[PDB]
Amino acid sequence: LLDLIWLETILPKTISLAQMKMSTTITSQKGLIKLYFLSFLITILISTTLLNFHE
Amino acid sequence: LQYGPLAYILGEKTTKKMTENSKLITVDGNICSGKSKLAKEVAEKLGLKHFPEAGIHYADSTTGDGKPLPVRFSGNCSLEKFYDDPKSNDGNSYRLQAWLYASRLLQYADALEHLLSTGQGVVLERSIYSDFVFLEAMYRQGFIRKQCVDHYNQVKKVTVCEYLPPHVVIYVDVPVSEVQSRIQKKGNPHEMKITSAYLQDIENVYKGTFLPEMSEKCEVLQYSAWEAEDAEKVVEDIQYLKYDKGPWLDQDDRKLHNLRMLVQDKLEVLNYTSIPVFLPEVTIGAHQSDRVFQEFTELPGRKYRAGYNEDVGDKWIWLK
Amino acid sequence: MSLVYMNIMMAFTVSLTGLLMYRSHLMSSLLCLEGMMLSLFILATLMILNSHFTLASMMPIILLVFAACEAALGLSLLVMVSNTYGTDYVQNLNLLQC
Amino acid sequence: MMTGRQARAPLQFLPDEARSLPPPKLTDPRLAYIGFLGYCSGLIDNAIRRRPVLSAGLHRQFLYITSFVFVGYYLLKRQDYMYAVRDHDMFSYIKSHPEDFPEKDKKTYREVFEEFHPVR
Amino acid sequence: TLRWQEDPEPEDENLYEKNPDSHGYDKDPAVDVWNMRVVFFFGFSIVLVLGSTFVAYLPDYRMQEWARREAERLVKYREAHGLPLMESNCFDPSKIQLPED
Amino acid sequence: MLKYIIPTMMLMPLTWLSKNSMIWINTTLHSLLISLTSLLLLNQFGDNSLNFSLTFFSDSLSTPLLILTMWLLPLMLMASQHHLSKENLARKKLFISMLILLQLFLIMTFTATELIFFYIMFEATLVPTLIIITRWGNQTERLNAGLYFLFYTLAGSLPLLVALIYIQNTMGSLNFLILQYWVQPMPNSWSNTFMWLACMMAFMVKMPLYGLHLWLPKAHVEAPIAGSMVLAAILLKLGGYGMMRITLLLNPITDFMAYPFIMLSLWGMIMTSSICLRQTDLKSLIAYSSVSHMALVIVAILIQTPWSYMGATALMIAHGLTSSMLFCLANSNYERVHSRTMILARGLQTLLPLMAAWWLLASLTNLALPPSINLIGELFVVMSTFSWSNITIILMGLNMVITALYSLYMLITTQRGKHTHHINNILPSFTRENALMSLHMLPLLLLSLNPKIILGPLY
Amino acid sequence: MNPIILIIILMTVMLGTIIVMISTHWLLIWIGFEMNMLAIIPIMMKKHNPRATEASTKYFLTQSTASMLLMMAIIINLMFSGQWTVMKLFNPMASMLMTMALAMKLGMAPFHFWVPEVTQGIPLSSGLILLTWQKLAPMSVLYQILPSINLDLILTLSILSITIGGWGGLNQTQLRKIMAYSSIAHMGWMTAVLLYNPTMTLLNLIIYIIMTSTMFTLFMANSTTTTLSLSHTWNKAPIMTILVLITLLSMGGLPPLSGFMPKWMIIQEMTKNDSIILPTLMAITALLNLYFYMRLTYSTALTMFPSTNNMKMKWQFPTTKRMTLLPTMTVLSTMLLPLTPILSILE
Amino acid sequence: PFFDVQKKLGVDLDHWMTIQSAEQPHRIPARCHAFEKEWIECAHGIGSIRAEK
Amino acid sequence: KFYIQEPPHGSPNWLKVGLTLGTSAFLWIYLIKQHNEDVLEYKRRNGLE
Amino acid sequence: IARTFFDAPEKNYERTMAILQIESEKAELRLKELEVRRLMRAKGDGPWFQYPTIDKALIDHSPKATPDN
Amino acid sequence: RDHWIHVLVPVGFVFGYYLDRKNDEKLAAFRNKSLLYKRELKPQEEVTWK
Ligand SMILES: CCCCCCCCCCCCCCCCCC(=O)OC[C@H](COP(=O)([O-])OCC[N+](C)(C)C)OC(=O)CCCCCCCCCCCCCCCCC
Ligand SMILES: CCCCCCCCCCCCCCCCCC(=O)OC[C@H](COP(=O)([O-])OCC[N+](C)(C)C)OC(=O)CCCCCCCCCCCCCCCCC
Ligand SMILES: CCCCCCCCCCCCCCCCCC(=O)OC[C@H](COP(=O)(O)OCCN)OC(=O)CCCCCCCCCCCCCCCCC
Ligand SMILES: Nc1ncnc2c1ncn2[C@@H]1O[C@H](COP(=O)(O)O)[C@@H](O)[C@H]1O
Repeated sequence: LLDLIWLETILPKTISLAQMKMSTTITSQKGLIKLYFLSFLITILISTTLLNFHE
Repeated sequence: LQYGPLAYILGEKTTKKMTENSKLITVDGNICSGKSKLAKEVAEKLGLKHFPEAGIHYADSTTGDGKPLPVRFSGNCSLEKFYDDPKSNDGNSYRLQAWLYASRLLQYADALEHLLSTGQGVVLERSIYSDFVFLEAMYRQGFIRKQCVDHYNQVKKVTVCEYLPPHVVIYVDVPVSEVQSRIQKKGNPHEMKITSAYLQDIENVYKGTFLPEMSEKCEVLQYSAWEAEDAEKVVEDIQYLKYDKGPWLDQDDRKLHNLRMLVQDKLEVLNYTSIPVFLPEVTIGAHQSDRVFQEFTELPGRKYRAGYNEDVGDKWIWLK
Repeated sequence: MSLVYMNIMMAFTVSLTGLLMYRSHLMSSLLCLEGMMLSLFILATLMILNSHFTLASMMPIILLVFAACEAALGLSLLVMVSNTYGTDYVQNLNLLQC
Repeated sequence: MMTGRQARAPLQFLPDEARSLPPPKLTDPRLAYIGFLGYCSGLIDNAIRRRPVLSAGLHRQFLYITSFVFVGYYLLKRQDYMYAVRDHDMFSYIKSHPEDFPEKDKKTYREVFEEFHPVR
Repeated sequence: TLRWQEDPEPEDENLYEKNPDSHGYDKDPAVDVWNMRVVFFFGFSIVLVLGSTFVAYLPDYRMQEWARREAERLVKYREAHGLPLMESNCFDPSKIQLPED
Repeated sequence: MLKYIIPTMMLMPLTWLSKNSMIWINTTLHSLLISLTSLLLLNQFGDNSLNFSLTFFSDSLSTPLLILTMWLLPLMLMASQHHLSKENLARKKLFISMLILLQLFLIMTFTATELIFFYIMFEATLVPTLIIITRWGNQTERLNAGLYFLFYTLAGSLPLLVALIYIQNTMGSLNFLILQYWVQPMPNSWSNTFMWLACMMAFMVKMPLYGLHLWLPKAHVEAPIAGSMVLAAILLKLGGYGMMRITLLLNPITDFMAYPFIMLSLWGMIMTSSICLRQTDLKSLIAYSSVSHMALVIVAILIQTPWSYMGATALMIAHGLTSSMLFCLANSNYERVHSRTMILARGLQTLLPLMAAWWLLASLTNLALPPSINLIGELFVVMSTFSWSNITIILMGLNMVITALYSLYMLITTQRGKHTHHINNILPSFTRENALMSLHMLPLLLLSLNPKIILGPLY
Repeated sequence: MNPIILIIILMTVMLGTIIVMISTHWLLIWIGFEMNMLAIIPIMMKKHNPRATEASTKYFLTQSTASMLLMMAIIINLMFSGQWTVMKLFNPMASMLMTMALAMKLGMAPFHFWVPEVTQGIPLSSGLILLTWQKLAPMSVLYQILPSINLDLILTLSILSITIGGWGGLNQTQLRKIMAYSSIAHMGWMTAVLLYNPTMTLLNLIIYIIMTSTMFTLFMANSTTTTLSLSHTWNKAPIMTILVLITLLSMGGLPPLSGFMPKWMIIQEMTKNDSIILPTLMAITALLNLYFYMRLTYSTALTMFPSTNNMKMKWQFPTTKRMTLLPTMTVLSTMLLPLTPILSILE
Repeated sequence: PFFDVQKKLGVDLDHWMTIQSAEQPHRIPARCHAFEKEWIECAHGIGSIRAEK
Repeated sequence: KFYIQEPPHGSPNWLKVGLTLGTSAFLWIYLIKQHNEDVLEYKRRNGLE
Repeated sequence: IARTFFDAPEKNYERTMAILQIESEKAELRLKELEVRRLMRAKGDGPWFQYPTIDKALIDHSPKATPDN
Repeated sequence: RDHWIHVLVPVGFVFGYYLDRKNDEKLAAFRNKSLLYKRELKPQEEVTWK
């Protein structure tokens, strides 16, 4: 119960599965230029107004 | 190395040493078409260097001392084992076919290097443009599987696109019955096990797929069995050809320089032959490859480079 | 500042948001690039002529030269594209997704 | 950091103030380590080209360690000069501003009070 | 069908078959004998016997004897003049200042 | 310490310029000579530690670990020259160079007077160990064992470095001789709480601690014999040495901070002993016994009394020797039966009498039979933890029973009963194996005569 | 491509980067950037395959947008300052626009999208030239305008680049995409410490250039593009497997290798300014880079992957490639730790 | 890095277009020549940190 | 004669060997001369003769 | 054993004293350097943190075309 | 010598001992200066220890 499942579940497997899920989410882009430049525009919009990086 | 971009810049052009006699000729035919001596005749009339047909031990003769390596070190296949039982469970047929095709690629690279470096034409026999036909026979008789055909097609597609077709191709037309009679008169007991259907399928894929697709990018010279016994007609027909087709016409010095750069690097030439696609015929395990490689390393003249072997009598090693 | 400065900066931002959202056509993005270059040229020469910085009058025209140093280059990056595919759509440029 | 210090006389490997410092000895341990790096480079160069690694090309290994010793000696000279510059600038700023670095008293342990935390 | 052309798994090797006097170091008898001699000489006759002799005759480790002998003097001081054996304060109370409270 | 680093580094030209089959003999001979010369570090004074230079110093705590490491290297070479007889000569030289490099990093770790240098060598011991485990192992799971061993340790050690660098920006120096006089009390705050966590969790991971011990049953049973020796007998003591060096700066916040880790170890010893009572693998049983003993050492260091420190270092040395002997026994049985199952090969006393005697002696020293140093260390830790609280003795005493419930069990299933009928490749005991076990045990039995050299720096 | 034209184009790339490095005028900076982009476009078009055309088009669009933003910020600085000296700026909006433009030129996240696709679509020579040489001029421009960048913006960009590169490097089998994500993570690592002490940034740049060049040159020597051929390399030459093993162990930030050189001292510059959370998070995130480096070493050197029959012929032909400076570069990338104070020459 | 080649070799490349107070053609002055001259002469050699305040 | 073909490194390249030896000797004598003049000028500046 | 291999206690004592003096000097210099760096970044009047400004040797002083300058 | 590989470790140990003795002289800033062991120099003696 403890040292073969639960102690093996809370520490290593949670971060392992989280890193796997984040790696699949990040690298699932379609490779389209239009979406990338739209993300660039959204980044500029966020930096200009919401984060006040121009101050 | 010996030839580099600095040599091309300094003045060593390629088209300056290429005369009209520099022609690449591939003599083709059936198993016992008699071309094997006939091409040699074309070697001694046009003044062209002759290359014998690339067998299993072509690379063994090319490098080292020239003696053939044992079959466990080079090839790992036997032509007689294929001739006895072509449907063997160990996948000897496709392994032999792949090794023969890679050896033919090495031979074609050597011939192109000699032609582009010396300006003297080379006479070949059954080059890489006419090897897949043999493969087709191995597929028509059920000797191998479809995955072998797919792997061979992938290797051919990624390899042959960086080379050039020969200037002249000569095909010797010998019927299947005469081929079988010549095989029976040869006396080799392993060659008597060849079925008539295999030779018939070889002739069919020669006349149906190779020659119709090959005559656009070069010039064909189809000859009968009787005409191939007299080389005077062959050399007279070769000497009066009007070369107008093929990709050899639109070649500058830059294209030939790039071709010579790619060709003279042998590992670059044989880079794509061993693609990491796992097939039962060609995949060798870790322990077997380790054992064979360690036994190959301890051979005389193979442990170090071609000039740093003290066990064969190479001197001044400490000043090299 | 003044008023024409505000209008030229608004034109630059308009051409910028025109560029950053593609409409499945490469020539339109090249036209947007030329428009942003023109807006930068106009703003630069407006400031220079207002401030009487005479020795910087070499700046904009020379700047304009380097416009072609990408713009014509963009056309040379299109013809191979138009030799790879029959059209010049940007959705055909998705082979590098694996 | 010291960029303004390298503002009046830029692109100088060793200025005129670097010559008043003692040069490193030829038996410096760092110089010997850089020579060992050159020897390792010669060994790897013999190894990756299928040559006998301890016999082939002794002149190549000699040139490797010689060039390594040369470049390492000059880099060590520059490093010593830069550290001398750092110490000199720090001491000059300490001397120039006595009010920003006031001396503190050194109270003996008979006067200072330390709290005692028992372990039990 | 024959996936993964592979050498067969070799059988176990018995060192006593080809050499019944094998110590287990090498299959060559001379190298095995010399390795056995080296191990038994520099493992028992050098680092154990002489090592234990060196450890046994350590010159007054951590002055553990000396702190006894000095104490043997010191008591003979304070018992002779009526002084207490040990004071409650490690340091002299006259040379230590306390904060006001 | 330059008189020990230089021969260790010169061992590599010895093992690379040797003959075709004389590498083992030369390496064993010269490493035994280095082990003989290692006894000069016993020049210890009752007040002053032995200081060599501005970089290397040796107290009475690092000296037994140094002697144990330089003694363990020839035993390691003797142990790892049977399953590598079929190996390539270049790969054999690479393995010997890996062992030499690991020993060099180990003897440079313990003498470091700077905590940054100590930390650098403490992480530099990771690369040869990981390479050995992932390359010269036997099973598939070694690849998985190459990850859990690695990314645990760095996850504890990458915050700690930051904390160490903070000390470099706070106290002005990280030299241990300076920090013994410039130390300051640590007030109770959240910043000091997380600095204590950063400075301790690396040593809890590498000891290991219960809950964080998951890498040790995986990195012990896929690793080869030399790797099992280096993990069991030396690499688990880096955490204890780091704790003993770093506890000085973390006072007096440790009094209320050590409670959850003390409870974790005091329950983890019972949990790991109970796990040992039901393990089907010999190697996993030895690994979990190592976890239990290192949890005991964690408790001893955390309560920080002189008797606890003495018992901690005695337990460290004794457990290192005993675990090395048990792992070599398991390796010999694995080499003879080609499996790791406990229940497979039974009744080996009727076939190997001398190996049965060695098994009985190793199991005797495992359960701390007096007057061995195992009993000395465990007894002193028990006295200190009874001084700490009067109830913890229960959590000690029950644990003792469970120890005697598995070690003898580890004897019986491997030694007594009717022998199995279908196993007929049981060779007689080689001279090399018996030499290995005698070289493992005779120093351990001799140290009971003079234990004052392994009783820490405050004896 | 003609060798004369190739030499001329490479000299033009070097001249453009030099012009950016040595000029004291903003217009000359932009001119050098334009010349560098124009002369670096056809290097990626060397083999004339479609993937080169997609990579060139994406790179050209991103670099053109970055150059437009850089020139707009230059014009705004001219408006608000009336001069052209390459120094600190006098408008926060101009500083933000210059930081965004230099982030797009460096490929730093969230402008990282073009980096793996461009790196994958071009050969290894153009990829190495890009990922090493083209990351010199924007770092110099960032070095020059040091009192002008907003701290929050550059720190957010750095942590975003490190996290995104570490997450993206896990899910790749192609070597070039792995190198691109590693470059993004190292980009974040260099720009994290820029505002505190740029000498550490220069040290990290030199170390990263050396290790990236070593890995790319080893990829040339082994003629590998994917993970499977890199695994297959053990049959041809095991010394190459040893070299790539020690190099990938170096790039993981594992002591006592030189890859522990920048990162450790980067931490040494963040704790003096009372920033303890950020270096801890950055090391924890760099553990992912160490993870996929360990996966590459497991595939390549520490395990013996199966090979094919044709490799036997490759045993008869030694390598004749021009492995330029490979042993020196490996030695520099592996055993440079005990010469740590050498970085004092970078001040 | 800023390898200052120009002052090292004494070769003027782009120092004349840097400010509006330089050698202009036919001595044409800028509209704010006096203000820029005063600001440059004030903040010469004292550093940017001191010059900002 | 063993090899069937002439190796490109069968004979030592004498011009390359001579260039390597000359470069190494020149670098060694230049470093020694530079060190001697550096220590001499250091002794001159501080007067530590 | 004490005469041949081991060192005298006086030798170890004075070696430890020299080590302590050297390390204490290094620590004090480290703290002084940190304070100097902090004050130099705060004020900017030292040789360090001297960011470049516009050189005044580029200013023209000849009589221009208009007098109002 | 036909056994030149056996004199690498002992020569290294001798070299390490010599380097230790060399390094001990550089750390002699307080030789015969400590408050516990300071003593007038005996005749025919110039240092307290090497
Ligand atoms: C240390 C950390 C690393 C550990 C691994 C080390 C590996 C290398 C090992 C090197 C060699 C060993 C070093 C340690 C040596 C320890 C021993 C030693 O020297 O002790 C010093 C002690 C020193 O005793 P002492 O301290 O009381 O004496 C004062 C000191 N001298 C000797 C100078 C006067 O030696 C002894 O006690 C020996 C006593 C005589 C011999 C034994 C007599 C009795 C034997 C048993 C009789 C029967 C009993 C009943 C049996 C019933 C059946 C079971
Ligand atoms: C193996 C798994 C478990 C690993 C556990 C490792 C330890 C757990 C705690 C680590 C915290 C991070 C290092 C803290 C170092 C503090 C040093 C210091 O001077 O502190 C005082 C300083 C005080 O700040 P200061 O010194 O800048 O300010 C001056 C002092 N005051 C506050 C009085 C003005 O503390 C901090 O700066 C904050 C410390 C807490 C940091 C919280 C963020 C990190 C959270 C933990 C992440 C751990 C890794 C997770 C992933 C693992 C892999 C999967
Ligand atoms: C603070 C600022 C510091 C600035 C420091 C600047 C230092 C100098 C500039 C370094 C930047 C990189 C320069 C080289 C860029 C890459 C060149 C390149 O890719 O050349 C291609 C060439 C191809 O060779 P081949 O194999 O024959 O061709 C295959 C067919 N395409 O060759 C190759 O592919 C092989 C590789 C050739 C070059 C390797 C050596 C140079 C690059 C690594 C640096 C080595 C250490 C020296 C500098 C230290 C500081 C960085
Ligand atoms: N790809 C191939 N597969 C099988 N056999 C081949 C192949 N290529 C050539 N041969 C054999 O080579 C011989 C022809 O050589 P020759 O008699 O010189 O014309 C016949 O035995 C053929 O079966």
